[PDB]
Amino acid sequence: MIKQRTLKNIIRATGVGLHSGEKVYLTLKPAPVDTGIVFSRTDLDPVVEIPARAENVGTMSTTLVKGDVKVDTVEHLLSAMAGLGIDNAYVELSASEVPIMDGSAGPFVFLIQSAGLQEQEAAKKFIRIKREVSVEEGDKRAVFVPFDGFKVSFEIDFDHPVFRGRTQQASVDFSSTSFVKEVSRARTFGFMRDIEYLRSQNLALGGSVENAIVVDENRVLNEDGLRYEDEFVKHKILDAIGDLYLLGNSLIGEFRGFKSGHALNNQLLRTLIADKDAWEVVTFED
Ligand SMILES: NCC(=O)Nc1cccc(OC(F)(F)F)c1
Ligand SMILES: [Zn+2]
Repeated sequence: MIKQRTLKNIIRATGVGLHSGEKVYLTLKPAPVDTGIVFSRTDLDPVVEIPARAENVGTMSTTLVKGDVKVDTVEHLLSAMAGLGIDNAYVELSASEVPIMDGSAGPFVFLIQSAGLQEQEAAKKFIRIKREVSVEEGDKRAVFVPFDGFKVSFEIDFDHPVFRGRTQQASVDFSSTSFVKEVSRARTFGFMRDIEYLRSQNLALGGSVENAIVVDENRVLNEDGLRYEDEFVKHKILDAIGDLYLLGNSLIGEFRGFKSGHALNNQLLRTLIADKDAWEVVTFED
């Protein structure tokens, strides 16, 4: 059977919160079969657990919420879990946000590969898209289509000159393309306009050229930090893989994003969940 996977060892990392700009302690731990990914606040008393599920989502990022308790910036760590096939894990945090690390899934990939993968004696569950499901918000669209595999496409025509008056497009089919090699290390674009406004309000205190490609009114300030061609759209694909993992299982299907973001992604998850004839849970015997 294709088996569930968890981590082989506990790993401890530290970084800084995107919003607080202060130290956060990150601990990844093995977890039992059918746990999913579960976030816990070990700075709180008693410790508060929030499963990484679509119905626990409460802007420019994905936030999990249970009452007055939150975990911000879950999408890059969930992308790494999805891209390495981790079904089951505990994520312990000393604060209300995942550390930003270098702004990609890369550091989480490295931590998981370093901890090692442990096979579990239970069949891995997949969510198979059986029919098309789409959501729209003005000119924005997000779509699930049936596909024998896992494929993530993204397109945006954005009217800032960094983009040269051209639509940015990328497609990744994970049967041919490596998540680790071709997606995991993509950083997002941070517009000075937006960052300066947040910092004036004592927000986004952790953001910098260390964790984003910083762009002014016209252009990229440090091209030396660029890792990929079409890096902005590769980051949107990284983001979407993380958001899709809130379904709780690996997807058998195709995602198509048209100027979509965290908000329209989560609306697509909720529309899929409601349309119960559009998906099924399947296992494989190799
Ligand atoms: N998925 C959304 C995302 O990756 N956002 C993000 C990443 C790094 C830095 C940052 O903040 C800032 F630097 F841009 F301000 C915001
Ligand atoms: Zn992101």
